[PDB]
Amino acid sequence: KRQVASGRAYIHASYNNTIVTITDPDGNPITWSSGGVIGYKGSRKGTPYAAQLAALDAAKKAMAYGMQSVDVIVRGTGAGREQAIRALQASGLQVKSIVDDTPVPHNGCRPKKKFRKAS
Amino acid sequence: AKVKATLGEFDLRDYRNVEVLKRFLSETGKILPRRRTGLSAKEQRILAKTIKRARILGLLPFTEKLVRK
Amino acid sequence: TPIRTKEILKKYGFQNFLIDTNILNRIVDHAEVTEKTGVIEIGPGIGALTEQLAKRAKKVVAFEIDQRLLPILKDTLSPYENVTVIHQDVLKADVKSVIEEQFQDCDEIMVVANLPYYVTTPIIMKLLEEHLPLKGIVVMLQKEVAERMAADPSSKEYGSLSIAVQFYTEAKTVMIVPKTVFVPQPNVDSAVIRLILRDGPAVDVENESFFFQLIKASFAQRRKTLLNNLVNNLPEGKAQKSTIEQVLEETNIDGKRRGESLSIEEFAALSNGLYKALF
Amino acid sequence: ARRRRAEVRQLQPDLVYGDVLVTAFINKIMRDGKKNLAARIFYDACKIIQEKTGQEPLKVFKQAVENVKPRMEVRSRRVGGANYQVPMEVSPRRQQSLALRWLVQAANQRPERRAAVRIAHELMDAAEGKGGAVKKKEDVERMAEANRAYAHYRW
RNA sequence: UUCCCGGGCCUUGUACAAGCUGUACCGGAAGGUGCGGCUGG
RNA sequence: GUGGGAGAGGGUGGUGGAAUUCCCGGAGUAGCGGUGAAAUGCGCAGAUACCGGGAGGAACGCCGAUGGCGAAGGCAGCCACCUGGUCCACCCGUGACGCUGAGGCGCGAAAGCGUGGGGAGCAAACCGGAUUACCCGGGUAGUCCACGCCCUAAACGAUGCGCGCUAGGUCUCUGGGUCUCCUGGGGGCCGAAGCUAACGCGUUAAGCGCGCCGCCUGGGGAGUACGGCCGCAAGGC
Repeated sequence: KRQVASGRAYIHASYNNTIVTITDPDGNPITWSSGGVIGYKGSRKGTPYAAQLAALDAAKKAMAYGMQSVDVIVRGTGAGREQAIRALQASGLQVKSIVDDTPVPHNGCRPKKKFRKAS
Repeated sequence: AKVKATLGEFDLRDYRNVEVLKRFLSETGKILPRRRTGLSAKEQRILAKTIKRARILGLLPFTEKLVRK
Repeated sequence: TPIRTKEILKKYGFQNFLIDTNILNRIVDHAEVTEKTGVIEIGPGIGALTEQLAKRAKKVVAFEIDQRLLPILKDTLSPYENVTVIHQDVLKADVKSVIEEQFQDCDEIMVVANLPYYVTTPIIMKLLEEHLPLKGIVVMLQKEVAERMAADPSSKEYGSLSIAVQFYTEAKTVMIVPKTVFVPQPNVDSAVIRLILRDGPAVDVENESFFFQLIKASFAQRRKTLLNNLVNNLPEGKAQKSTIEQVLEETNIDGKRRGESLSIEEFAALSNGLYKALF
Repeated sequence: ARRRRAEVRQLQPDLVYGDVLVTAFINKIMRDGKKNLAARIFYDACKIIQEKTGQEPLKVFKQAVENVKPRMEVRSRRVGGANYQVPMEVSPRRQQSLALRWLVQAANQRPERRAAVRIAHELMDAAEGKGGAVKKKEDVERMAEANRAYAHYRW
């Protein structure tokens, strides 16, 4: 439909889930997939295998909208990071750049109790 | 190696000399430790102050993106 | 029995115990049970208390909630005949019916229990809520809590439990249990307290809902001026501030008084005052 | 076994055909130390196979065995108080063991009266690519690859 | 050799005839939690 | 006195970016979140993930250290102003002007209180979900600012302050010189003599001495009782 043929991918990698969002150069998302969309529920969503299937599914959909190559941006440090990158790399899209964009505070808001105690 | 060794003579207090200051920042716009810069503490202190100053002036990046896996 | 405890546990392949003898008699001594008075026990456990209780008890009803401990109740209480076990949770049961049924022939009942403290307070509160015609209650209930149950109107104990019980019954600390008597030392001291019910409420029954609501409101921020407590916690009350200032005058209660320093009589007066004046 | 590697016993090769796989299969049949009975049963089954099928019984048996060799197994593993069926690759040794055991069990579960008949039928069916043995192999494989989520527990 | 049981070794807290603490609460206190501090782990 | 040096020492103004939350606009659809595993919860009134703009509060990543400063408490973005302490060199000036210190006076983390603001995140009490606490989702005080109270601690190096003498070795922060080295002041480890019940201390003494202050006299009852002083109260002495 859009027939952009060249976009980018945002891989939000969490400890509980991985979400892959394909988007135009302009940043407007075109399609998305996650661990839950495949059919996994609970902890299974966090597994690297879930990340692989999420990446493959999102890529297949994006191809259906006619993309050919993306520029992958990865956020977070979950368990599906490398697996998702690898899955998207060989999915058929010609990935050009891989960029780490983990958003970290400059000692801003106070974290939750579980994440405190840090020196 | 060391950043100091990989450099000629320069001033540490020059908060506009971007071409030399950029040498003391990592891939991400972060100040390198003495382990890497190879400076004495006084030197490191002055350098960090200058880096922060140049950051404010917008010449040096606060943060950026590493182009790798 | 310290020597017999190990034998009984091992004989079945098997948690805090009053292993020692003299004090188990003292607690029922304070409980004042005779051939004239029956007993409802909710925490019989192995039946250590039940044996020495039934040695001088009119009627014995015991509540066990776990049937894992059930097989050992009968054979450990073989000689005794007064024992009747209702394998029912007292909270989920209807104690009124059991009062009407088992102790119909018997004269009076005074509840004596020894149960974990995380279960204690809700049970006592329920037994008080439904206005059962029973004489009294005797429980050892984590001394630091018992003091709050008694809690003269100051000294970091007078809270909201104090007002509830003193509105329902009388309370006073009866006995202190020295630590380490239990085989596992509980790192904390316990106290046997007794509650004795009364004929009707201590003070005005004008509005139970609003009375308890005011009690809860005045003790939300304990460290705070009572006026501040009311303007904060009481529903809206921000726009009704002037009303509160008005009513506090004629009740002869000062605004800056730290409600933790009030009596049940004063609380009842304020409950009547605000109601029919606030709205 | 905490120290050693527990070296596998070397079985004496068959006398009729002179191969070790037949010996293993005979052993897998033999119960209560009756080996002569197992040998007679196996040879009767082989005769049946030969009589009702074009090629030699040995090829039929061998390729049936090769046809009933699984590759993915699920093993019970304890992680965080939870039981997970981790997928693993099975070595040729375990492959052969499972193959023979499953073949025997499937043969013994058939409704045919005579043991020789059952053995022959199971071998022929597993040769074709059907029967209890192949079905159990397929179920074992599908129990894996359906829980590949846990494969990262390398185990 | 991850888990079940038992034995031995190295390192570690209680008894042999991870805690603690100031303060503030606690109507699921055999004690818990919030904000700080200490190692006397 | 003159010349110079280092520093999250303190107060008052002012601005820089990252991040969380929320609001608006765009694009897109079925889950998101959370756990040991799940549930409560949020979402078809369009949630999550993405891009752009705006609002507000709080804290300052990398450097950052076994580092530095202060009498202790304690003190980290950056700029400016005002201001305290301290070190070194020259050996210029006064000529014992010194040390300690019962009372007094001032300062004093956190948690609390009063009078007004403020409120993004977190979070006692409380409300729900799983499984006795624990853990999960919400949530008032509080955490922040101004002024005025409170005056406590594992307020600790569990070591009062000053001065002199008694082997060294090594690491480090910061001055001076005649710069391989030498000479000051801080912070750490290992160790002579010595001390200690032992552990251990050991030029930063818990060694050897002198001066002044504080405190101890078996445990529990008990920091309780009464009295007095202070506090709005909790409570403190």
